Amino acid sequence: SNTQAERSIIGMIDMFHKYTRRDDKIDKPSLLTMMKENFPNFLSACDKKGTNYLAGVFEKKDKNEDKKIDFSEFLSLMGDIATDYHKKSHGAAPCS
Amino acid sequence: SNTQAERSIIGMIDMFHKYTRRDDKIDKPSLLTMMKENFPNFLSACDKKGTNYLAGVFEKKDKNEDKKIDFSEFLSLMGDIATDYHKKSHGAAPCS
Ligand SMILES: [Ca+2]
Ligand SMILES: [Ca+2]
Ligand SMILES: [Zn+2]
Ligand SMILES: [Zn+2]
Repeated sequence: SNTQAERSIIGMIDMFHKYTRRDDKIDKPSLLTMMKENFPNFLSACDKKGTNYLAGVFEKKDKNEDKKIDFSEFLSLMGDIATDYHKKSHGAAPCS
Repeated sequence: SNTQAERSIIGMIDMFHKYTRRDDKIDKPSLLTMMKENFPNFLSACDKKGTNYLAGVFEKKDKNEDKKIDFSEFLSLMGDIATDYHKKSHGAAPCS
C-alpha cells in the first residue's frame, strides 16, 4: 500500500528503533554495531583504503555531546553514507 | 549481496537520478512530480490537515537559490520526510 520510497523511509525508522534503548536514542556501542552489520560493504570499501570510518564517527555525529545519537543525528549519518554512494555512482573512489 | 539498508540507500540514489537532467540536479517541476508520485500517502496525510506541503518546498530546500535541487538538498528533504514519519511512530499527528 505504501510506495517503495515510503517503505524505504519506514525501514530506516525501524532500523533506528532497533538500536535504541528506552530513551529512543542510540548509544555508542549500539551505533557501531548498527554500522558494522548494516553497512558492511560500505565499510569494507573504507578498510581497503586504510580508512577506519568508525573511530570517531559517533563523536562526529553527536553534535550536542549528550553521548547519544538521536534521530536527527542518525539522519545526518545516513546522509553521509548516501553521499558516499552518490559520489561513487559518479565514478569517485569508494569511501572518499 | 548488499544488505537491506545498503539497498535502501542505493534505491534513494536511483530515485534522485530518475528526476535529474543532464546536470545531475533536479528542477522544480521534477521535484514536485517526484514528491507526488513517490510520497503520496505522506502528502495525503498533509492534505487532510489542510497543509499544502508542496507550495514552497522546492524554495525551502534550494538553500543556495540556484533553482536546482542537488543531492545534498535532496537528502535534506528526505530527512524532513523521515522526521515526520519518526514523529508519527511516536504518536504525533501525520504531517506535523
Ligand atoms: Ca546527541
Ligand atoms: Ca540548489
Ligand atoms: Zn523513535
Ligand atoms: Zn547523481
